[PDB]
Amino acid sequence: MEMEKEFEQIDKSGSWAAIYQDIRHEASDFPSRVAKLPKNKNRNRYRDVSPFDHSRIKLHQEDNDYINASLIKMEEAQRSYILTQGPLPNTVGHFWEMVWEQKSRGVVMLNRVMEKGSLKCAQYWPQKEEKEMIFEDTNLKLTLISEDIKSYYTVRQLELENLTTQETREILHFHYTTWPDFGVPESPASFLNFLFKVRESGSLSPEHGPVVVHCSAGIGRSGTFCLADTCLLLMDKRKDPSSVDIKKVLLEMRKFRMGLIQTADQLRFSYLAVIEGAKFIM
Ligand SMILES: O=C1O[C@H]2CN[C@@H]3CC[C@H]([C@H]2C3)N1Cc1ccccc1
Repeated sequence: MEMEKEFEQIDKSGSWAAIYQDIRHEASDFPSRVAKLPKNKNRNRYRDVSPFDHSRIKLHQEDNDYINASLIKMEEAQRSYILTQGPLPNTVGHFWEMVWEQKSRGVVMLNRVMEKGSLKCAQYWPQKEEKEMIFEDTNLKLTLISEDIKSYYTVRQLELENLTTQETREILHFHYTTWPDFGVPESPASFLNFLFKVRESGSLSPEHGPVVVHCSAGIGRSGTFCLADTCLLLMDKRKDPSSVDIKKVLLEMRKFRMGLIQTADQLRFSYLAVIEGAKFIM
């Protein structure tokens, strides 16, 4: 079926939970043996969210190459994404090592450091120009260059230096700051505006490594971001945009990381975002 009228048909019939449970039942199951090794316990935020072995990002280190991060490679859309958990106190150096080694231009953050009165990720970037951060375990330096605070999101320019080679690179930090502590946004308008700002920066384009996108677990809000982006790109590429099937795209993405889209409300919000976005594109 088309999307907008399939949408109204699920609303009128109140069957979002049944649709979402079908997706959970059909989703791929692949091994995640490296994630579960005892030496990696303090590298995982949640015991039930792990990268598959076949798609995990490897650190360029011989001691321990493990990070909780996955490469989502979308063949028809010609887009790739790295989805990862919010960094932990003992993985902030690994996180920036990955950004460096994978040649990423942009980092997309969809959570606040504290939500619901608890810490959802480490403070992993500097908040003042004159107070830079050094990660001694991976030999990197990170400096805040500029910050632009808007009503729904903040964009930061950062300098990442590999202290071993003295090479430097400019990284863009796109921080969506207004996702509610509970539920999903009422309108997709600010989320879509944010997606378009990430696109306009070049961070999603083939001349760079894959964008790094995270929330707390790296599957819910993060899944909504890449699902909406890929569906909108396919609607622009194909002769028949009504052929784009958001459930099929989501199942394709779940071949590369488990659990993408965590609730039926996130699934409905993803439909809403793609529907409204397709009208603005034209
Ligand atoms: O829904 C939108 O809100 C607009 C505000 N105005 C800009 C033009 C594109 C717009 C957004 C930025 N879109 C559609 C869209 C959004 C993301 C990706 C692909 C298409």
